[PDB]
Amino acid sequence: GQNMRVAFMPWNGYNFEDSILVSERVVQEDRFTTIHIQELACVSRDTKL
Amino acid sequence: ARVTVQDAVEKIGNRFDLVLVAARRARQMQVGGKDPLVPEENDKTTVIALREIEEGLINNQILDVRERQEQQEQEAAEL
Amino acid sequence: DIVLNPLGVPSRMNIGQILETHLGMAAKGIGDKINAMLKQQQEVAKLREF
Amino acid sequence: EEFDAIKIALASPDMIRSWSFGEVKKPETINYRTFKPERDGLFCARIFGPVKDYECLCGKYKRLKHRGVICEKCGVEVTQTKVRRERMGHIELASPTAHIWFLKSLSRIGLLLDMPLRDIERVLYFESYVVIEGGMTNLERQQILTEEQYLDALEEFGDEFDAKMGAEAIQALLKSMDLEQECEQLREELNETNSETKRKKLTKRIKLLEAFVQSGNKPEWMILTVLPVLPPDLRPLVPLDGGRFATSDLNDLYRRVINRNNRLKRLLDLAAPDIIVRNEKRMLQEAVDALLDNGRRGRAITGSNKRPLKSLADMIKGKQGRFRQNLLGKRVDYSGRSVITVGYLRLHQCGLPKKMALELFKPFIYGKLELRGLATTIKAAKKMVEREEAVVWDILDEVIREHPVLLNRAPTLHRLGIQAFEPVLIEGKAIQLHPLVCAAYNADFDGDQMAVHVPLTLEAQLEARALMMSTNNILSPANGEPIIVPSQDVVLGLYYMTRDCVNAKGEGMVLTGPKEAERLYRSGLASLHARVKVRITEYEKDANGELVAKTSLKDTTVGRAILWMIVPKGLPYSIVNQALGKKAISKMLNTCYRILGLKPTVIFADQIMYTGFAYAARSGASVGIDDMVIPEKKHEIISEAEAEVAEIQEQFQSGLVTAGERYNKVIDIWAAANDRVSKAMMDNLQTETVINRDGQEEKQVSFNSIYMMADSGARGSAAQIRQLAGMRGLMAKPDGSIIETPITANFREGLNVLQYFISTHGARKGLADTALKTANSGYLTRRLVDVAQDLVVTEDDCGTHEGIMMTPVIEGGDVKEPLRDRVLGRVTAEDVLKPGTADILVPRNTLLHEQWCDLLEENSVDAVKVRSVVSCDTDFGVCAHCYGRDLARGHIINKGEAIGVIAAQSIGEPGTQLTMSSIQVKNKGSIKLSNVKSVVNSSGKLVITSRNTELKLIDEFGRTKESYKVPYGAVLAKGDGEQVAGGETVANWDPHTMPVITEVSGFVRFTDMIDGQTITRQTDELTGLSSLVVLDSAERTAGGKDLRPALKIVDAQGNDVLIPGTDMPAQYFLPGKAIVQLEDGVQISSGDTLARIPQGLPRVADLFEARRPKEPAILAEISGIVSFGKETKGKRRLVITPVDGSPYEEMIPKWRQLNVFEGERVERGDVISDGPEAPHDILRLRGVHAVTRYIVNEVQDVYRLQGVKINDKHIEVIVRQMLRKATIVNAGSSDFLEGEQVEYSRVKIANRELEANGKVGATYSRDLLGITKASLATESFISAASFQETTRVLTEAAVAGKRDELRGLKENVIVGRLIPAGTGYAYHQDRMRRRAAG
Amino acid sequence: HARSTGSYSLVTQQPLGGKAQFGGQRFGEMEVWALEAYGAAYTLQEMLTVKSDDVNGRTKMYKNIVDGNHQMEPGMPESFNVLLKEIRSLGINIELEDE
Repeated sequence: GQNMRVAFMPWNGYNFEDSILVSERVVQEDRFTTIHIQELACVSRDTKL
Repeated sequence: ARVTVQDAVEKIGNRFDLVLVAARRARQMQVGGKDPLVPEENDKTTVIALREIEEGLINNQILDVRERQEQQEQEAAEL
Repeated sequence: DIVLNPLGVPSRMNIGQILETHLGMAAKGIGDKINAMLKQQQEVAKLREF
Repeated sequence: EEFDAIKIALASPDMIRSWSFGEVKKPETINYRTFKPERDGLFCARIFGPVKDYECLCGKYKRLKHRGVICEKCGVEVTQTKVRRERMGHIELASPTAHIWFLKSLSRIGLLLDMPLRDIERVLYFESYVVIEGGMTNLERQQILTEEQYLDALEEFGDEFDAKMGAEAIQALLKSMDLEQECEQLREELNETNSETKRKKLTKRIKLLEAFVQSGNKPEWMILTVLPVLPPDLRPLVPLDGGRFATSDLNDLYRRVINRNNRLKRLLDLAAPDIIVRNEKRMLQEAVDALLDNGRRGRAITGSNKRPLKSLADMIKGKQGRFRQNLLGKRVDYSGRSVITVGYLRLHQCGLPKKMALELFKPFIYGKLELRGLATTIKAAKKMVEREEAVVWDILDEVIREHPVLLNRAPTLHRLGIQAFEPVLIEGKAIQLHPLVCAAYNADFDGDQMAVHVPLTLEAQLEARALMMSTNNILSPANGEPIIVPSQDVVLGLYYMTRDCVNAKGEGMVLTGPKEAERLYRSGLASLHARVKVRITEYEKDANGELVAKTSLKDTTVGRAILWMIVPKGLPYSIVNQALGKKAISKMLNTCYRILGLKPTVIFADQIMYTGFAYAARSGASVGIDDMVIPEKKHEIISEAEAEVAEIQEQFQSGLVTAGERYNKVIDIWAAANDRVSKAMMDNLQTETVINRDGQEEKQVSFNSIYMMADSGARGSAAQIRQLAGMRGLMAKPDGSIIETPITANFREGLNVLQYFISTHGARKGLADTALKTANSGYLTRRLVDVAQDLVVTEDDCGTHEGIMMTPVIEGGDVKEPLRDRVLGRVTAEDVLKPGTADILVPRNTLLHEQWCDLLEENSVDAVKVRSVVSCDTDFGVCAHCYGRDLARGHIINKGEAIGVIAAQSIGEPGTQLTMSSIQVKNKGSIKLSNVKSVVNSSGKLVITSRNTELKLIDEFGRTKESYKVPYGAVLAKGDGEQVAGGETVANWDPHTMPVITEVSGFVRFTDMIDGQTITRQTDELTGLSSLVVLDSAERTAGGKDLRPALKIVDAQGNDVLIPGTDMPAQYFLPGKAIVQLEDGVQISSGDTLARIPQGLPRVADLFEARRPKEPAILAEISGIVSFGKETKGKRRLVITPVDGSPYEEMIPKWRQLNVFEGERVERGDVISDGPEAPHDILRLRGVHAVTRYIVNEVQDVYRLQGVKINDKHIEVIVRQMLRKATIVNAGSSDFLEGEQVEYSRVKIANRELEANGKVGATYSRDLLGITKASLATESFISAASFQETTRVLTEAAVAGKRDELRGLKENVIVGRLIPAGTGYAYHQDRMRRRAAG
Repeated sequence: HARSTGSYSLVTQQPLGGKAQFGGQRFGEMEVWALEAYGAAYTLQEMLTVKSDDVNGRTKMYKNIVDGNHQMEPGMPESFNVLLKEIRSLGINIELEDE
């Protein structure tokens, strides 16, 4: 993972019960941006018609 | 009306009789095309028919008086 | 960067995350004194001392 | 479409042909080249219907112009393909085969023939014969002949006897017996001997024999001659994607029925020898049985996968059957789910994503894109919604407005697990929940998910606003306590703001209102917690609901003034002038609800959440490693205990101490060294801010953040800072015993490797407990729903007399439930008055609310009689007065409210939480002994000589506060009728000795005790003062064992000196261990002893199951004196000879110690031996009110030990559903000793004890059943078939011809009707008057 | 995940299960008991018939929403008469005793 600057305090109810408040600078730096690859198969078979 | 229906359940008396009255009144403003007695205030028919009840304008007898007397004018114009 | 609630620490009794936090700040103040002495271009001998 | 009932019976062979549309003659399914259904097969189109809409197989007629034709080239009716789901066929069996359900399910075919089931199966397997009719008097009907014995009676008789094999014999025995002559035989010879264990063997027959006369069945239909065939669209053969097929398991089971049936018709044509024909009929029996119920008669017929084929009974029976997976629960349209996160929302709102709310509300948008002229057709609105144009998001915002939506989190343990919210559209992918409804859902934001459900019609959008809205539900239905308590971050900002500091800022300045206590805080001129003087103004309703004001200066802090601008103008100032922990905000919301109503409570609960969240962020609260403090003296408290562990170690080495005395000395030392460390950390935490102000030094409560999270009750407790600061206790290895050394390290110093491996013994022992006990509690809640299924409040006032008497629970120790907790919300049963008499408070029934509770607080009344639910006189339901207050609302309960489902969900909801000498007077109170028998002892005190006496402590007012139990023969240091203060060990006895103390003052001589016959001579050689010894029955001699030892109290003449005032001789017979202290001739006084005789979650489940305890307490049946009978053959006897009554005895173990002696009278319903008692006996001897008092006191001790508050009415309303069956003893309407519904027995005596007859009615006993037993014995067979044992329920319901009249809530969920409860209760009362008025 | 109308099962004619099937949420046994404890009888009747299993009555509820008439006309669910054909295929005559 990544290691980032953590403060331990309650911020206006946005970390009420196990919620996490993240900053916009973490999103701009693409720290937790992941790449997912997928596979889509199109198979054409014999049909009696 | 919108937030709480606490003031409406004393004008009818039951939590279960409020639903069977307010769904009979809001049916008429949905498909019957009858006019609402209160200001509309850009509300749906379920909130209006609840708002009509808590200002004392709709009861279970008033929905029975006006529906019975509406038939007896249709039971005159045909015959 | 991230604000975490302090009320999840005592009732769950995982004091690793308080000690890992204090050691991560202690390990960042050394990288910030190296990054200061690299942008300022002091010497290769004073970077050997620290 | 419209029906009324559901009738079940047996199917005649003419009826199975009546459902049919053709006979299946071939096992062929379809053709392999062109996948078309072949003729005469399992999928045939001439029988079951066409495969396409309005098309025959060939193609001669089509397209609905030909609707009523039958195409003569093929034979397929030109109709819809929906009739392949509804049309059945049949198979003509070449030999009659028995039904497995009326043969193996315990027996319905050997109960009717009175043949044993192990003997019928020898006939069915073609092993031995049975005589159908023996014309010669040699053989009898139903006589079993082996194949070597049948040949002998074949030669001796010829034609004169009828004997067959197979199910063609058992079809003849059922066809031959006259059902009417056997009811005219069993009713004749039953009066000969009514022995007990043979009686229900007869009553099993008579109710079956009368069922075949009444219900129209015939006993030949047990043997199937014609078998029905399921429609093909319920067992499909569908093609998969890649050229394969996928079939049902029933097609394989129907093919071997047909193949073994066509082959039997080939063996009856070739005249095969009768071993091949017997094996073929024995093979057809196996194939028909495996189709109806697969793994029941032999080994289960597996397919080609080695897993067994799923038969017809497996599609109905079990968790994956139709009754539990497709009828009581369903997959549902207009619904979705997502991950929840925290909200700024109000209490009636939720955050619904826009990509989620577009798919849920999709036909609502098409109805407005067509109406607004923005799309000319419906398939053009499908294009605009999928494009997400600019007008779509402006019509979605008008559809969603005032349209509530249901949010559901599984598991739904109680009814608050699904509530309604009005949506607020957000642009994300997560649902935003309100922080105050997370306690009801038991939801935290660590990855949880919740489901959304859209109410469609107009009556479902008004129930979501008037019944299930989130502001409607702020009280709980289990107990009356609020459920919207602010949890963890709102309480920290409240505890920080309403705190006190000695030296902060702005001390002593005077303020002209709360509005400038915020100007001082925001501009930095004052601190938050700082003592000032504020001019305040509060409002009260001393007037008749009108607000009166008053203005004065208070002595408060700055932060308590900023909070006063939230409290809504009807409350005092003392509600915010304290420290405001978690329990103080939890009752600040409750004070608002009782004085001001519902609307000022929802507003005040949101503004608390806005102010708690705001000032918890203004502070800044953390946890560092300096906040976990250590006592400085931690090393020296352990070294004080490390010295005392090697002091005892050398004594084990020397040998003065044993290991048994060493172990509870090491455990005692470490249990007291742990307490000093846990105390020196709390002396170092709660006051360690030794702060000063204008002087030397003062002391205040500290501002440590781990203490502020505990003192407020925000998170954690005192027992969890203990493992952070002091040592973390002793740890038990999972055998049950405890390791000898403690974990002396904490989580701040860090554990060891051996101290960590020890801690994972008990951290997995508790973690495998939480995973393996939610199954044991989800089965208990399912069982409690069934018992209390159809209990609906269906009246207003049943007009009955008294019920349960209420009383405090002061036993053992202090008060745990006062009178204000057990009685608040009930209805008074009779006219109750005061200790100062003649003050009636009631017109015989009032709702006893909080104001009448304070009226009982004033006077000395501590015993009331309330209307219970077991005593309600309404047939089929209860009334609203016997139930009392609806707890979730706060008034008297309405009609049609399903109170039995509320009861089960309130007992089963905490079930996943709770798997884990001398009598000293403590307080100044009087001494009163009730039901008393005593005697003035040899010193000048009182001693007790009865078992039924208990110590009562009465203060200066008149109520009882403390209650103690005192045995027979104890020693009391004071007397009766006195007023003695606390701190005195007033009663004392030996915990070994059970003495035999005597009331009579007289001399005692040796009589009828001869050595070697009844007694032995044993003296105490140390003292010398001894006597004869009487042992138990298993130790003495066989010389005089049959005679009882009788020590007689004598005088100078030699006569039994009596109790004064009474004439019966009172001299003790002698049971075991009876050793007198003194010898012959010595006198004893009044109260002088002759001799001395020395010495969780399954619990709640087994109470409601009404289990049998392993050592039951033996009790008495009638009053009078008892005696003994037999001696040592199995067990002893208890001869009862009363003063008036008639020779009852009982197999009683004489090695279980007794309470009474041979010469003592015992009363009915009293206790004879020692141990727990069965709940079946408390109802048999004592009334119906003494078994409900036993259960709600015993199942409450498990709940209240964990601090779980459940109202007592929720237990009595499912105890009532166990006391629902009644056995009869007399007759006059129904049979002699059969079980019967007690609601119908009270109706049959309401028809005959009234004027239609003088007296021909029936008197009845009362039975008690467990929850899994009283739910299978109901009038409705559908509520029992959908619960458990679907095979056993439907077989005993089909041979009796039962009908279901659909009264329950469960029975209308199945057929898709309205519920007879809540909103649908007004609908079913029209149907109950439509039935009687034509 | 979300779904208004989609694919339905073969034998029981109830909607499918899972996000890959575009399936609806399961309204199990425990969520029926919570609708009975509230008293909501019209919310429960629509989830058993027109949301799930009544074939001829769920196509009427779709058009009634497009027409602006929030009215449910329910029928007998298709899972109940799949059950009636199975007990009758066991040689047990179960019928409905109509008016």
